[PDB]
Amino acid sequence: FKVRTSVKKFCSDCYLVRRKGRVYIYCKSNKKHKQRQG
Amino acid sequence: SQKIGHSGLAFARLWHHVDVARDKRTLGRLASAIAITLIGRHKPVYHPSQDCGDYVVVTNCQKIRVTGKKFEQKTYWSHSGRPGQLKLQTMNKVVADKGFGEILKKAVSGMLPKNKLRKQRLDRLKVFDGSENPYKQNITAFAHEQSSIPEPLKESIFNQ
Amino acid sequence: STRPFLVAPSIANSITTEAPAINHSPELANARKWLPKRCGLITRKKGMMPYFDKSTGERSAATILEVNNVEVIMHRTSEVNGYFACQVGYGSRHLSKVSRQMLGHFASKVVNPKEHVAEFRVKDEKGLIPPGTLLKPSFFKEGQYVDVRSVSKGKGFTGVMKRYGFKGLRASHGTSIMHRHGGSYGQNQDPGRVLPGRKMPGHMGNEHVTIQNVKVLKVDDENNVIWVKGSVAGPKNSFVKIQDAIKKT
Amino acid sequence: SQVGSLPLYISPEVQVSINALSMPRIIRKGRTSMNISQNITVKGPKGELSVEVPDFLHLDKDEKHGKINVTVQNSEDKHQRSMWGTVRSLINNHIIGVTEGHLAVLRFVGTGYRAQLENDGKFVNVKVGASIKQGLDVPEGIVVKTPAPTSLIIEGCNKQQVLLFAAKLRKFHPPEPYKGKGIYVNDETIKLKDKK
Amino acid sequence: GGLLWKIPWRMSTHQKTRQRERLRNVDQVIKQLTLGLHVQRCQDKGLTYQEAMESKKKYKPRSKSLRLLNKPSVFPKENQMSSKDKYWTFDKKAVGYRKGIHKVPKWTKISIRKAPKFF
RNA sequence: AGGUAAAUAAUCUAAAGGGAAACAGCCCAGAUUAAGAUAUAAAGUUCCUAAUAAAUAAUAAGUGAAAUAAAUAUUAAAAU
RNA sequence: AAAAAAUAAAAUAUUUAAAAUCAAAUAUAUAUAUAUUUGUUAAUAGAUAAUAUACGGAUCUUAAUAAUAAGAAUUAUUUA
RNA sequence: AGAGUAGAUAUUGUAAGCUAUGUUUGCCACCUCGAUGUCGACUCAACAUUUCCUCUUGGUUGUAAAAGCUAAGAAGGGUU
RNA sequence: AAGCUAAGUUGAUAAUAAAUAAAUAUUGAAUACAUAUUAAAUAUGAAGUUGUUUUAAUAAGAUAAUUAAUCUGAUAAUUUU
Repeated sequence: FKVRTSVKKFCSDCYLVRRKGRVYIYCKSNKKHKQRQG
Repeated sequence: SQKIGHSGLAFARLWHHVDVARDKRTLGRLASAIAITLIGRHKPVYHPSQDCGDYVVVTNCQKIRVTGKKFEQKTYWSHSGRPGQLKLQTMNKVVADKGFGEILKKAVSGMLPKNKLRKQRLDRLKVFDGSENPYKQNITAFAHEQSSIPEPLKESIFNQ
Repeated sequence: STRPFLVAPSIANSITTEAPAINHSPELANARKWLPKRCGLITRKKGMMPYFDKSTGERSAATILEVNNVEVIMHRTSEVNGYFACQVGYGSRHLSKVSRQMLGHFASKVVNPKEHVAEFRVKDEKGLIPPGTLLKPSFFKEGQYVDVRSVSKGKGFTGVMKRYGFKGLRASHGTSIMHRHGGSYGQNQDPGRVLPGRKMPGHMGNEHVTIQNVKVLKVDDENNVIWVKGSVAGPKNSFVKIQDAIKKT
Repeated sequence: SQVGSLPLYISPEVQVSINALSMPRIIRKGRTSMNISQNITVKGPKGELSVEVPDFLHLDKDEKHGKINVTVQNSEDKHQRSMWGTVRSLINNHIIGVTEGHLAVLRFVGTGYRAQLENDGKFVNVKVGASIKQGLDVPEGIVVKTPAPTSLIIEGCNKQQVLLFAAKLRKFHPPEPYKGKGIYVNDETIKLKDKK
Repeated sequence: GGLLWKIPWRMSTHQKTRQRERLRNVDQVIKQLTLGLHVQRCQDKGLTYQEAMESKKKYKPRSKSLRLLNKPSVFPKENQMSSKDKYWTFDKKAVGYRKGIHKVPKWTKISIRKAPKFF
């Protein structure tokens, strides 16, 4: 997980999710693309 | 001239029931309503120098309304004086410890005026999570109201 | 025939609902508690002496706890008292010493005027012993573990070196008039006062002390004593509770 | 909306009923609310199971062609519309389970990686590289069976419950990337890394 | 900024209502001034007070300041004014180039209706 | 920068009162002595704490509710 | 694939505006001529120190069934 | 941007940009300038968390394993 | 010798369990898909939390006696745990 203020989806296989009052970006292909909005 | 007469009934401490299951007010609004009663602002004989407020029995306090996510967010604080002893409890935790009646009492305490009579006023509030309570028998009642209530229920209440 | 009474509609017509159970209730607390499944017995710490294990040869210091007239006076129950416990009484006392009220209590419970009374809290109603019975050292098994409560030796008004193991100031190198007066209390300015629980000189000892997981080395009903491995809090002739260890089985 | 509008086909053996609850409960959001009143049931050959559902939703049972429909009192209400697609899908899943039955194959991959039924079906013992023994009890409704040691099958009427159980089982050792090695639920895949 | 001038960045509802009332009062004052002048001019020409009040053709004020006040482009009425210009002054050094009117000193007396065209 | 250098206005200085939780300078307003009925100002009117009820939006975050923290990201919303 | 059709629920953006245009209104001649005025985004994240939580405090977002009875006490624009 | 075999975002991150902080070097003179606690040691610690270790966990062609690297939660305990 | 001591002796790090942070999930629409929920259901998961444990403080409650040829204390004497 890259915890950061900015949370953009990198590849096409990335998908944005809204859980626990935080924007997560998970990804099905590349595991490096996992991000979390703060 | 207006003041002269028998004042004993005016200064009589009545007992006011509030079935929280029936009442549609939220917690804080209910607490505010109670506070006035406890002070004795409702009655025209009131004076700031004299404590002349009524008893308030709250019942079925488990069914109290709380808006938003305050039940799992709202934190009640406490502190002895020794640093590193700030005790912060969420509303649900406080309820689990004591009850919804404790929560109501805290609200009512905060509503009340900060002086030597405050504690007395707080004491007059009698809160109960469920229905059954000892003060059942002493809530203000009238003979004209008796027809509304069924026959055996009254007897059962009296027995209780 | 019937008495006059009026009843409010609001209290009569109120739909019946049971209150939810609260954590700060007795019954919840009882449920939470970590308790032994069996009663205990009061003893006196008579002294201390060596215990030689005859197989291995190992020597162990053992305290001799004497068991005299130890008797279940009465017991407490959840429905009446909020918890399950056995009121045990130790020893024998004169009439002269005991209060009239206490004598009457003992007569009611049908025991002799007692030297020391104490409760022994238990988990269930099964743990309660029938009242009036005599508890002997054979209660405990040899090799079993027990918790041990008693009031420690009084040490009097002690300093911070003895109380709290404070290092104190130096012996030489200029040190003036404060070699043992542990210094620096309530920080400075930031608190503006001595913060509560600041370790200071004061009275020490003569407080209760539980000692957990002590091994019952030896039990004998002949001499009326329980041998117990190691130390026990308090002076000689001090009363000592003994119950099964909650931690060790 | 697009999901909830799709009509559900029923075979004569299965019956989709609906009726009010004994004690309806109300879900209270910040602004909106949602009162769970009705209780749909899907009785069939393999078993029977139920869905507690809001008041605004209601079925529309047709005798002809074995179809039933589901509709809400206000489709323009967002929460209701969201519920509608869920409930229909849930009752479809139930129908599938009662008529056919839901299935979850777990294939174990690794040297000495395998499952075993320890308590006559009631406890799936799983051995997946651990000194301590691992496993968990099968829930009610779930039936487990092991054609091979390294290939377990979970079976049940509730699609939710079976697949949750499978996921739990997997969680002891999910597939590693370096060697395709662990517990694979159904058609699960993993991109294997280069060894180097 | 150790001294605490605890002034809120925006106004309350009651404050806004009072401001509106004040704005309305100044417009009323202006109207009265114009009306009285008109009446006086009618009297000079030779009508009674009532007749002057009735008159269809109302006389516009000849003095400059009054005439400017009458114009809504220069001095707008409260009903004419924008929501923003009732409750927000132009302040070039503020972010947004805007500042609450309540932050202006003596805002209860001092009038300020017109802000710049795009600020 | 509660800075510093003047300019201008006001208050303070030398001004009691109401408001701004508390408050030299801000918002009102100027005590001759009362009194307390009538207008009010500034500010407020669930409670503490004098005193209210409405419309219409929008918010769900306790954002917020008298001391507005940013570039940027996200999710929405209109419009073209 | 999939359209009672657009009138409205597609994508790709730009946009976040009453300048312009449009609507509403004032003002002049007035059977509607000009000029002036008014009308265009929301929430979350970002968020961050040291005696103790601190909107001044309580506390405030409402729910048919069901009380004489609640339903902001927040924000935006207004009424009495 | 540029490293990072091959790839800006495994790890790396210039110049500029936006904040925070209120520890330091300043800056201001607003405190008393009858505040040594005179700057270091000792005694004693309290508190923060912006986590060093310890517990949980994401990523880590730069996780085979083990070491690690990096990030999240986390201040209970401990940190010569 | 005692006493007290620590160089010595003994004990203990207080379970279980409850909900959880981060994090990992199931079914699943809104939004054909997809999505662990900032929908409804459904799961895990921390030396943290709540408890527990221990110490002290209090005194709900309990059993017992009730004007005393021996009531409960206190002063006094002899001492010490």
